[PDB]
Amino acid sequence: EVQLLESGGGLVQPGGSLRLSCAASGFTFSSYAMSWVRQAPGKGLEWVSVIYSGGSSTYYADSVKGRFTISRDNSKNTLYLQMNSLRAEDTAVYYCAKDHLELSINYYYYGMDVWGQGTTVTVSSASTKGPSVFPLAPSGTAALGCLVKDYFPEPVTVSWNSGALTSGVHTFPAVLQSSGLYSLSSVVTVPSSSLGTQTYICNVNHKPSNTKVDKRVEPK
Amino acid sequence: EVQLLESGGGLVQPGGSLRLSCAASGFTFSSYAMSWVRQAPGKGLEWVSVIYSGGSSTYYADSVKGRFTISRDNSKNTLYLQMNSLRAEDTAVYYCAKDHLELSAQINYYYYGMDVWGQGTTVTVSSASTKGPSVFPLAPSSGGTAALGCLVKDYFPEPVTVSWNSGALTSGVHTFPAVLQSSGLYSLSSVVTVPSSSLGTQTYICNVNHKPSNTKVDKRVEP
Amino acid sequence: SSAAEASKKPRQKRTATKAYNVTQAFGRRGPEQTQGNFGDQELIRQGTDYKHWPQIAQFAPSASAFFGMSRIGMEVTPSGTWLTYTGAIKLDDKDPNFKDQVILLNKHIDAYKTFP
Amino acid sequence: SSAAEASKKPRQKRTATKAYNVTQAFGRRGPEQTQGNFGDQELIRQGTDYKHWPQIAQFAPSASAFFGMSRIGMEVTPSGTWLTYTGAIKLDDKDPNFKDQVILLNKHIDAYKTFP
Amino acid sequence: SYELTQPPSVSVSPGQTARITCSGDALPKQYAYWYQQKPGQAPVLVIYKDSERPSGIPERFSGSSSGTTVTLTISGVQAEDEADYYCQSADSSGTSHWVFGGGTKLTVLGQPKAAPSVTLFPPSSEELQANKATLVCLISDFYPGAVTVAWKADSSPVKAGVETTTPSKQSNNKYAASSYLSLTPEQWKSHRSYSCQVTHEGSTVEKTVAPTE
Amino acid sequence: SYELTQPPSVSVSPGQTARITCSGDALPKQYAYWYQQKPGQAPVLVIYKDSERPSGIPERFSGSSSGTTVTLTISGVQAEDEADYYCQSADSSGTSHWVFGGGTKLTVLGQPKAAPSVTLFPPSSEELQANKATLVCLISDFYPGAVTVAWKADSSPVKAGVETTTPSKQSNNKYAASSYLSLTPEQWKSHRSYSCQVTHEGSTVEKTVAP
Repeated sequence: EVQLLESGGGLVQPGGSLRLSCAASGFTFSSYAMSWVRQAPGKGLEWVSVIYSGGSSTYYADSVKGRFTISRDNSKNTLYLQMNSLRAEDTAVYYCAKDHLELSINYYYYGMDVWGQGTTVTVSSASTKGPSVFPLAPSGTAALGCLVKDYFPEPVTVSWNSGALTSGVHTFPAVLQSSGLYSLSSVVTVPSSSLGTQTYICNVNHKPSNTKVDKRVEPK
Repeated sequence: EVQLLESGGGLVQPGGSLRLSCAASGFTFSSYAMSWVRQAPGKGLEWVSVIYSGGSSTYYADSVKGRFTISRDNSKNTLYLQMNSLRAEDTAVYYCAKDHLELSAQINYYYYGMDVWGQGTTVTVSSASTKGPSVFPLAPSSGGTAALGCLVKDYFPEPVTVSWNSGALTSGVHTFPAVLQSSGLYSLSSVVTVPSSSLGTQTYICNVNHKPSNTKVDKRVEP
Repeated sequence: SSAAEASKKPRQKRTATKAYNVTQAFGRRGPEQTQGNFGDQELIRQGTDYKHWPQIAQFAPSASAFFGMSRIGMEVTPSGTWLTYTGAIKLDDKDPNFKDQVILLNKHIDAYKTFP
Repeated sequence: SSAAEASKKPRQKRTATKAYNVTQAFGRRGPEQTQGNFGDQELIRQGTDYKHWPQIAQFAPSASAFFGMSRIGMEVTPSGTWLTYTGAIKLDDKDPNFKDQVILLNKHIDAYKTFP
Repeated sequence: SYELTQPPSVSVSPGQTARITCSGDALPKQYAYWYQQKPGQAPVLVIYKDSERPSGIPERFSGSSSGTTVTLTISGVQAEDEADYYCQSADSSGTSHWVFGGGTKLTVLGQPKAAPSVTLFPPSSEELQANKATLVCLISDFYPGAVTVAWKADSSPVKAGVETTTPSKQSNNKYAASSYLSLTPEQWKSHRSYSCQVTHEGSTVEKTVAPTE
Repeated sequence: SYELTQPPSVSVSPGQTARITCSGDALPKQYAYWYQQKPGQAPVLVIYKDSERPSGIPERFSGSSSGTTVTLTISGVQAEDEADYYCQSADSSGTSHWVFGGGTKLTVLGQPKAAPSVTLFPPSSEELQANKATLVCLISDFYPGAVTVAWKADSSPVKAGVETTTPSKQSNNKYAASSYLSLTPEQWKSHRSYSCQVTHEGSTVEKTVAP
């Protein structure tokens, strides 16, 4: 059971600091270099930093050099990444990965065959904020909905008629605005003949801010 | 120089027949297999037939087997393709190509790609009848430029040429390639862009000539 | 067909698979100088589909290395003209895979000698 | 760097170009059994960028043909363990290009002996 | 710095052979390594040293090297093979560590093409009474999962105030997205209409709203 | 029938490496041959026997083999390398002759992206006196040479009677195409407007006419 477990990710403001850790087991940890690899949301893999087996030598990508410090505790079989002066573009999932073996010095490498499952680092100035909900009124099939604007952080749940309406309901994944806040919409397709006779209420819950808002969506 | 010169292409009706010929020079034609390769308009290359160096053995693609006959006259350095039972889908440019060399040891075949091609001859198989075109004026619709044109519609076959003012007017002239409609007839448009202030004073006449129907027509294009 | 004969790849450019095994592509294994001697029954039947083919192919030279490392000569006999090649590839005995590499290679060198 | 050393290709997997010639990739040409002997100064200098390289590479065996045609051996010595290979690639003396092939191969075989 | 170049996207049908290339000046001297990553998962090594498979990887994965280009090949590609693929290598200069290529999204087309359905909502009267205006373009039921969205003021393009999501796989395995156009209520009322134009597979489907009634 | 499979099209930028693949079951045993064809010209052999260049072909053309796939590679691709490329080989069964792949259109993108100029002409008066009506959408000066035409009848798409040409190269090295919409003289005089929408590299261009 070769395994790497990361922790320490979280939400921090720009200029803040985080300490990531990666606990290894199932292999002779002290014989291998170890690397950190990160992946910004929707971007590619970027190697970040490496420390050699004995912890004597370290190297860093230019994007993090002078701000991140990698270290290891071979007695604990744990790898660390001390992240200082965080920037918004440091937002990523940070992966722990076994690097090349070194024997005595020769270096042997057969790919990064062991990865951790990653820990998420979010660098943002956003504060917890409950959403503002606006009805998306409809005009025999019609689409009405609810706009859920400017909330932080994820997630927001949307039901319709307190869950009694489930067919035709489409809740879309949120967009992350340049403001750092999220917005999503939930649209439900219903028969036209019901628009004047059936009430349609979207129920919006945002647990982090303790907000629940019900919005009646009436036709114009 | 090595050279293949095709001839015999033309316009034929479905079920008709046509004979292509390819004259070779610059190499020992009699030592080489020869192939016909065709290309329908806008489609890919399709090998259709080969005849071996002695003219005794022939092979055909399934699409032309039983309808095309390939032959050669080594005393004339000439390759032939007799095309019978022609169909619309036989419309293509037909290429003459040098195939593998045959050496008599067991006969051995040596091939380094088709490095020698003719420039091709065009074959059109269409049931449509020859017809002169109908010309219509595309009146200029009201920063200082106006576009006026002529619609040359429902003619067969190609080509038709369009000039403006007996050819004196060339700048701003854009004659578009013809469309080939489901009816089997062509339609094209020729547009000229002129100063807007010239509209009330200068005369613009498009000259349409469809030689296959002896149709010559001048249409004034007035606002 | 003439086109199949004219475009048929020579022995050095062929690739053995399950559908075209080592015997079909390169002849039976044997002791003669122009016979191959490499491969057990499994590799012979499977070619590049063999489970451990990547670990064998790591020792095969590229076209540039083949002419770069080897001693190249030309023999002319009544049977024809031949481009001869000899060479040696050093294994890394410090590589953690070295022991497995030697076992795998010895499993196929002259494996036909023990064929039923 | 360790990453460059850890991923450095072995001798047999290298490819010689103008940016990395035959001498740098496969050592100097010479008569010793361990040395390559193939190539004139142009091929030495240009590698696979050589104008007639495709005419030479047509004789290089694929990975499957290398282990299919060649006589493979293992030499376990105090100075290391080697994969040894010997073989012959038959030319077609009836091919129209045969005479030019012999000339091209002869021009590069042991060409280092002329080098001033 | 040293860079590896791979195509951003490759599309294949099931059973066909998928090919993903990666190029870099040091690849004639340095081995390459290939990684497969599915959404929400860590990368998985599929090929090391140009052409070797880790033990758990299916035999349909293979790799080859031709000078400055390496190619990851997946024969008889399956729907399970749809993922992002990254090549990895190192400069030969010996002054840096591992570098990743930009990544290749391999799409395995397991469904016929489907144009997106577009639903465009005008700003709510409640939102306008809050001195704000948001246009909501909801895009659904398209395949493959890639669209581009353009907004128009009347017939003129607008670039400011547009926020669009990445495509997301719906329950029915078709894809969905959504775009938002932020305007001032004065802008929304000053134009005759606003339009959301969704281009999918080179063809565009549009919807238009107007400050009417 | 023995088939060779190529992708319909490959798009590159100058200096990049173009790669055109050809797949066939008999390629492990049979050589492949590559041909380059520019519009209105006969094909030209660029690679034979998988990897060899004929005399006169620039060195940036190369070829390689990997089992059932052969690849034609153009390093540092240039604008003059834009053409249709065909692979050719033969079945190993020995019952057939040469077969060509379907062909790959290689676009090189040697010019700046140019959006099309569009001019939509309504039916002429003389044509209406002849019980006919044709809308004429003239599309010019776009690059690269690929567009899609959407015909609308008051924000409603009419998909009948549309004749659209293939894009054609102009003398200024941009592209042109034309689309025709044949209607009855009553279809045209009843609708409130009529549009020609042209989509080119995402961005769109539209003109409108009305009686």
